[PDB]
Amino acid sequence: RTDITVNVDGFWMLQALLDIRHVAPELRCRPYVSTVMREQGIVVNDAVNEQVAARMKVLAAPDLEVVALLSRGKLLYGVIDDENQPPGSRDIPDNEFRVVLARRGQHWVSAVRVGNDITVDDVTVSDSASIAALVMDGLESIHHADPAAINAVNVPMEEMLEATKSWQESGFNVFSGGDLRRMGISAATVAALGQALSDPAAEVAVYARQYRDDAKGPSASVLSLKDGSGGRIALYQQAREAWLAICPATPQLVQVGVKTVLDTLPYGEWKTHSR
Amino acid sequence: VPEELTAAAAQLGTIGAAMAAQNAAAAAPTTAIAPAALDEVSALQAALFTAYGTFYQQVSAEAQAMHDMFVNTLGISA
Amino acid sequence: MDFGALPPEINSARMYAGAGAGPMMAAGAAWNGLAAELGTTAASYESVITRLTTESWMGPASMAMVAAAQPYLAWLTYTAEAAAHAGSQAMASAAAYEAAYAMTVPPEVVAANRALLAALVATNVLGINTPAIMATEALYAEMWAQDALAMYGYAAASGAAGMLQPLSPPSQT
Repeated sequence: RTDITVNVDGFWMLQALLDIRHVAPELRCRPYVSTVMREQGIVVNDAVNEQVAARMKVLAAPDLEVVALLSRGKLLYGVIDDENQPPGSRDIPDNEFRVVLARRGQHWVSAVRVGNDITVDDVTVSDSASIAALVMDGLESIHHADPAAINAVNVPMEEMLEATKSWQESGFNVFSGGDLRRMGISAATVAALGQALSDPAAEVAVYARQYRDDAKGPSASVLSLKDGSGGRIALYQQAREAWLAICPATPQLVQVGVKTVLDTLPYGEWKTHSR
Repeated sequence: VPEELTAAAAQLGTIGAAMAAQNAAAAAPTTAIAPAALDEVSALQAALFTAYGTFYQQVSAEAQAMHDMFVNTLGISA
Repeated sequence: MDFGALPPEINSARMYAGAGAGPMMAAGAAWNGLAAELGTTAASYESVITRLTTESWMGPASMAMVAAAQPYLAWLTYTAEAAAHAGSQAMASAAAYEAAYAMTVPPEVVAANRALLAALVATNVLGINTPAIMATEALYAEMWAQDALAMYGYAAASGAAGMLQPLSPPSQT
């Protein structure tokens, strides 16, 4: 094995010894500003292992970043309901897993945070398929779900988001689905989308970002997967007005959705790109 | 020339009064420094400069006493 | 503790409250008002002992008076430098605060970002907004790094401004 794991304060010691200000924000560490490690071999003397040092240097400033927020239950996107939450807390919800896959040059480095622990390994990625394979064999170990027995359907973005905002006020009640079916959406789709938002078993959100001359830019498509009691559903903006793709989370379309995200990046070539 | 000595006596006593005068003027602004902000650096910085103006207020007091001797002693010669 | 371990909501709350540069520059001007009046008190001693010696008020023993005056004339010239120093260091002190306030993120600018994070999360029902949610989080970390860098740089300069010459009473030559 060629991996390490640190806790959040340990990750800071890494940034400190290497003089890195930030990592990806989904990792949710503290910033280092210019002012156990030795046991598990991560630090020799005063310096850092050369292996771990190179991966850290990727996370520190990568040309591209691909993320996967997964959750057992409803993805809370970082926010814990609490009054006793301190300002600037670096805790993440106990039911959240974060996956970051940066690439500087041709060095792909995965950073995975679960609870207060981060693990940093190298990662092997080639095309969209290998990247979709990580997200799925991670979601599948969260929860096993068959794809929804629905049919794909494209849908106007704005009208959907609005229709969805007002649908939520019902509890995503299947009675209040009228405005959705008056939009082209099959009936069974509404059933499975209803359940996937009302009481979900596991959700995923996959997006990506790119850098060129210190200028950040997120993909125009986000790929959300939700697990209902009516299967798994994939939703993602199609490549570009703007249109949403609501389809079953089958291996094929999940791969297409990930290809869409990776190709809606602001500065083009995703497998080969420099800042 | 006692007419020049005693002159230097009184002239130098009015310089020590004028010096004592500035000494108690600067007392309050050099020793009642509130912290600029509510952090630890702002507190340290004000505590020193007030400790310093306080310690200056004794050192100058002790200095003036010995100026008071020289103006007396210079004055005594006649 | 550590200033960098503190979230931006704290480093800027504690910096946007307090007395400002006001107390420190008043300290400064005072120190210069004494530096000035130590030296004018030295310049007139230097005028009487230097006319005492030159005219020779008490013959071969005029010396004895110059002698008597020296320990307190010395303290005058030495302490004037000390006070001018505290003057420039009281003000260096305050310019350090004023530079750290300048770079500290205003408290309302922090909580605005925090409320936008809460707003994008409530409306992220289809997860379409997640890139803005994590862009809002990165921007926060930037505020966190800016407040730390301001406090650390404040501490640094307040050391260089905390340097005072030791003060002492006059003792015999």
